[PDB]
Amino acid sequence: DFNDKILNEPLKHSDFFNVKELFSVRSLFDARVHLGHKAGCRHRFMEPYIFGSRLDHDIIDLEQTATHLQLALNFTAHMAYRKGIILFISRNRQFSYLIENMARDCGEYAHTRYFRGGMLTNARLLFGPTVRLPDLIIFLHTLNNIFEPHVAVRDAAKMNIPTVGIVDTNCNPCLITYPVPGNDDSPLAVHLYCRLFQTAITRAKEKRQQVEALYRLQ
Amino acid sequence: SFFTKLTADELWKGALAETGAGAKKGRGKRTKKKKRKDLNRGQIIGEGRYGFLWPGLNVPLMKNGAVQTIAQRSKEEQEKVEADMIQQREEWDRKKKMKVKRERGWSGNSWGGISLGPPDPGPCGETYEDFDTRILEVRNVFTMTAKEGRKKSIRVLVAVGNGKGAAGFSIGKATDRMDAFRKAKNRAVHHLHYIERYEDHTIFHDISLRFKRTHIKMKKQPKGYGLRCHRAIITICRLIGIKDMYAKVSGSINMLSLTQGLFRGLSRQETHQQLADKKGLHVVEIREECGPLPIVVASPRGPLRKDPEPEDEVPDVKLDWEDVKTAQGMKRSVWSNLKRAAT
Amino acid sequence: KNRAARVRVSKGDKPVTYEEAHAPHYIAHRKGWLSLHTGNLDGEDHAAERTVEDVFLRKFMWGTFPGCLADQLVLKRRGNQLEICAVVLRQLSPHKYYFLVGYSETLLSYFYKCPVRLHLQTVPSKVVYKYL
Amino acid sequence: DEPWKYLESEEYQERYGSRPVWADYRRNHKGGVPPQRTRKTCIRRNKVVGNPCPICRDHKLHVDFRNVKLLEQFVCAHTGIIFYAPYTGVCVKQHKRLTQAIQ
RNA sequence: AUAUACCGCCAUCUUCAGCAAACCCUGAUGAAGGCUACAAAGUAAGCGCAAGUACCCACGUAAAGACGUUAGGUCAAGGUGUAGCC
Ligand SMILES: [Mg+2]
Ligand SMILES: [Mg+2]
Ligand SMILES: [Mg+2]
Ligand SMILES: [Mg+2]
Ligand SMILES: [Mg+2]
Ligand SMILES: [Mg+2]
Ligand SMILES: [Zn+2]
Ligand SMILES: [Zn+2]
Repeated sequence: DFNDKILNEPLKHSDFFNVKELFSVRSLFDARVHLGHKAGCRHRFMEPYIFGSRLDHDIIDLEQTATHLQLALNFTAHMAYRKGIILFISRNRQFSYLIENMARDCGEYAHTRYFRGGMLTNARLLFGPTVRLPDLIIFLHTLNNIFEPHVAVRDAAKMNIPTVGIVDTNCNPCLITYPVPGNDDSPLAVHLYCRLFQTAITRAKEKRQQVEALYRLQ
Repeated sequence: SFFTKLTADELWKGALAETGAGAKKGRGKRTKKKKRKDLNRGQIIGEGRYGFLWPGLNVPLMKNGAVQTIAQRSKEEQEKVEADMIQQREEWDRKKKMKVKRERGWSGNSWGGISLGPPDPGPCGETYEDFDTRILEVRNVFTMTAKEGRKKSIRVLVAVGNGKGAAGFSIGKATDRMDAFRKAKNRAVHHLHYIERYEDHTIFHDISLRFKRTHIKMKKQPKGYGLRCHRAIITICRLIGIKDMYAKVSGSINMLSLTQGLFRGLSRQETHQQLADKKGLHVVEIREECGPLPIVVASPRGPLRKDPEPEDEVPDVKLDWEDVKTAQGMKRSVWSNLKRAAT
Repeated sequence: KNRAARVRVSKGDKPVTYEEAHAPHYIAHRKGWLSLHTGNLDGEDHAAERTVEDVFLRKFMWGTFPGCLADQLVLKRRGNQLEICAVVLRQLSPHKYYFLVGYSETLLSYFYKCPVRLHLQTVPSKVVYKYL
Repeated sequence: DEPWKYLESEEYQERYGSRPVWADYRRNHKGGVPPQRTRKTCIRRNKVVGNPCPICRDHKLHVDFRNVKLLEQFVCAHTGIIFYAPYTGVCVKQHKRLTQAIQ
């Protein structure tokens, strides 16, 4: 029962892994996360996340941005502390190298290449009878190159897999569980997201290890 | 001659003629079918017309610690053994050809009220004993091709349920009937809809909806009312776990659209606790068996609202002239209230 | 489309043996001859007798070890002495096997006025080459 | 046995279980809705007819006023109104006898 | 007598390259469909093609040439289902 005790202890505490210290609206505005596509590229479900429009362009609400980002980071860190498998997706070729490298650095895995049909739904037939499909998915780019929702959000919502995607003005945050409005296209924003996620998951991991070592001592 | 004779498998093939034009094209034949038989399994190799007693194969080699010797089976016991073998073959043929009794569902030669048993166990290990299956509809779909012409494909629709508020429908297509059944069964056990219910035997409130030109109006009813609905609806309700309600289908009739709309409605119905948390008032039920007594159903989990709902006078509400007629009593129809079977 | 000593393709639930899966144009290329004699070579004779007798022997052995064999026979005639090789299943008893072995051996010897011997290899279940 | 100990007996439990008796019976009839009037009786001149009702096929059962836990299963525990013969599947003669017994 | 019961044996498109058990997905869970590589749902057992083998080579020629169509031919190579002479 002590295992369940340890699993439940972080729950009652809010910001228990201290994720809020990482991000600040200063940093977001510096990295140009507040940007958005034109009104022609605007999306209905993204309306409420738009702070306003200026010069046929869109601007994101940074309070909501920071709220959703705090929630996403807390969720990712809780799942890493629970050893829940994580998987990154970014179909954008502009950052595949960086994403794969940071995935290696974290220990968590990624898939930026072409997504094959029924990779997760028929994963048992593809890989083997027993395979632990990932417990958490994240998206640095929700839409594909030709700009329609990647198959991963759909199949994840199907198989009850949680999703954390950064949504630009073109993206549809309906299926996403923890959508973070932001700038999918800017390299500063990409690097910021990668640094935040790697720091958070590494903190969760090391906290798990030190706590379990303390309990082994006790 | 002995050389002209030949073995059994090709002989049975040529005698039965499963191939050829008969089987191809789906023409078949007029209900004549020779059933395969195996003669080698029946009689043991030892016996023949002249019954030499064989210590090697027919009789045990040793008796009383003494080697045996070849002997003759006289004609009396020879005829005895022959009659025994005749009786044994007759019993085998009887046991082979008998009745087949699949429980009568909606009607004979119909795959409606039949259950296929629980779904198959999963690869990782998932016991689905709780689930019961039913076949709602099956049809012979035909699509044409250049060389073979018409290509038949069995299409089937199935439903599965616990009896505990969780159920799901599915569709399967295959050239083989059993294969389509299996595919749809697996698809259903994978695709599940959950729906809440008021007191384990009813929906929360009346649901009227349309779906692909198929209108459905399902009406809540109290205990001991029975299930007076479409037969598919009765099967689905039996799967789900609700024991009594009413329903009327209007417009088109197509069981798959009917089922999809039914599940949409039973999923979109609102619970009383959720409704209380939404509105901010206490629910109050009044019965006919119980006198003027307010039975609290559910209260808002959040803070109660200070003001009550204003009485809605002459409300703008759309309803059905059919229900108006049934309430006013001027309606006449022999087909409305019948003494039908149990549910 | 030719039909000759080849099995029709099914959905994939037909166990088939090596030779029964292979076609009759793989005889010398990816198979061996079940019988071995010299009547087929040039200059010799009695080949018709060899063929008729080996067919008779195959039928007789199939019917005197019925339900236990799971493959075709192998015939090996070295000069005078004749040798047979079979593959069988362990269904019946060794008593049965040895008794019918001696029986058929004596029958062949007295019929052909020739020294005859036979060997048989047991298998738990028929060896399958492929699922057709 | 004329008394009701056949019900307490275990053969009743295994032959039926906890469900009622009528739940097992089913009627063979014309298409769609069945007729509104059941058969007159299941036995005639000590001759049984095909597909008889359960109380008539189980000759050990006895329609009696005193077998309360027996005959309570037709009338609904939720509603005092008896089920009708087209509902419970039994023939009209035994249904009338059961009405007299329950009254 | 029945090739319009068949096996066995073959012509045919074939001087083709498709046929596909078993899964997933789209179409509101309809018959049906599943292609974009600087990639958008297809994955694939197996058969066949192909490859390899034969003749003088790695080319060429043979051989092979699946699923199906012509109720294609063949109860007269042989046997056999049904119906007949017995
Ligand atoms: Mg009938
Ligand atoms: Mg040819
Ligand atoms: Mg023909
Ligand atoms: Mg050729
Ligand atoms: Mg080739
Ligand atoms: Mg013809
Ligand atoms: Zn963008
Ligand atoms: Zn009766």
